[PDB]
Amino acid sequence: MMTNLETRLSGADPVFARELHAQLVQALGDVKRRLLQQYQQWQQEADAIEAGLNIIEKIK
Amino acid sequence: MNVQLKKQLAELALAGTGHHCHQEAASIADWLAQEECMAECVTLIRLSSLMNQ
Repeated sequence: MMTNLETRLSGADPVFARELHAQLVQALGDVKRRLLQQYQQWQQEADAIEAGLNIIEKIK
Repeated sequence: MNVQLKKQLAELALAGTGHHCHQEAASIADWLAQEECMAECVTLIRLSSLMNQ
């Protein structure tokens, strides 16, 4: 049921965890400045990234 | 963003469906849906979300 990811975010791999979080925000910044039609697509992507950031915290 | 990161978000979404994070998983699912190569991927996430709700 549980993934390998969940166990790497639960404290067993502190470095992995902050690298993943780091790039997820990196990416978020990319699409956010991209958003300054085709906005609903990027906005959809911004939601997805932010969503992942919400889970990583709810399961760390 | 890049495929490797995307797969990490999908796994993250799948993990989320098992932690009462259906809204987050849905947001991820619909974005991945934008791609054709992730069909089944979004399928499972959604099916996992449907079964855990």
